[PDB]
Amino acid sequence: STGSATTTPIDSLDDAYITPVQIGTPAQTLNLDFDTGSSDLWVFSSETTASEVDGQTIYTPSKSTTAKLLSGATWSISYGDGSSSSGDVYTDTVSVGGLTVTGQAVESAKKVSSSFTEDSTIDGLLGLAFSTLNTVSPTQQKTFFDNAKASLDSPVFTADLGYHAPGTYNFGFIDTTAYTGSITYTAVSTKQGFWEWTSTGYAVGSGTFKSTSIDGIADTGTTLLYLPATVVSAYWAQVSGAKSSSSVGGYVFPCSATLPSFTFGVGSARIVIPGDYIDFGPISTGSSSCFGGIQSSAGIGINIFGDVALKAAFVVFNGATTPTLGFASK
Ligand SMILES: C[C@@H](NCCCF)c1cccc(-n2ccnc2)c1
Ligand SMILES: C[C@H](NCCCF)c1cccc(-n2ccnc2)c1
Repeated sequence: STGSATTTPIDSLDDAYITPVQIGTPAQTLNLDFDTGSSDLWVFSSETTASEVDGQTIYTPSKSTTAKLLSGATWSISYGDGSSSSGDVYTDTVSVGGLTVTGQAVESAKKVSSSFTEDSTIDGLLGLAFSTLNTVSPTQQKTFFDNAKASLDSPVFTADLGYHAPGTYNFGFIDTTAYTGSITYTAVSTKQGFWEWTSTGYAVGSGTFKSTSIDGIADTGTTLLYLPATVVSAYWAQVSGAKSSSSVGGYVFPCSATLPSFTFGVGSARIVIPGDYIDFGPISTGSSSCFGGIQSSAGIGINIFGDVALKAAFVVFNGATTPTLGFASK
């Protein structure tokens, strides 16, 4: 089997991407944030505290003839940005782009933090990291990808995120028309439950490539590119007037600037992030201070190849017995 779904930026900055997901019988379509940095499929629901729902589409398990309470199971998750949600668990039929899994754990939110409420465009998350990170207790549950894997033509999914445009998530096949050149594959460690890999270095603009190992994660659910402070300082030193602002919480730069590109290594290959991808616009409405798309990971404890990096590439999440990542230009 295969599936193919379009993923669409939630706003003009590509702060996140939503992908329609069918849940239940008859289908209830929710727009989920596909997140290769977590392993829970959780949704706004008929059980979510009413004051915490503000425009989201909800899953109502009582209207699904295939929904079953997973008795005793609860979930609770905290994200790197301080946001959180928790609740109980149903199994139900879940379809993405034509690919159907029966008996998928659908985690129904009873509570969500203010940030989730305030984002009307995101009806929940669909985790695509390793199932070892799934938060369901007392019986850990499998991701949608892990449940689909055995049925897929090839045990893979691909992320093809757009810059200020729709893109695609494919399951079970590699669309050879969606990238240029060849796919370079690189080793993955699953020890922390992430798609964790080692970049071979970087360049800033037309500068010379610096060979240096940068361990980090391929994370579609993180907006920005978080790298070591040395690398980030080297980038922003090429932008007149850029500075790290403690008050704003990262590197800012004059909105009048034209940003240099950023290149990262994948083995002997190179992925070039155009400068415009690194512009996240005014810090506050009408400001001439703009927020940078490359930020320090020093305060996180991991480097994160988020959307800024991944949307410059066609990315293969290879879930073969030994997982690997693939990157191609596009
Ligand atoms: C509440 C929500 N806001 C996202 C706003 C733009 F998208 C949030 C805050 C912190 C982290 C995350 N997150 C989700 C998966 N990985 C990380 C989401
Ligand atoms: C939503 C966005 N960048 C992507 C989300 C961070 F992963 C942005 C645009 C303008 C300003 C900020 N900002 C201000 C203080 N800290 C952050 C963030």
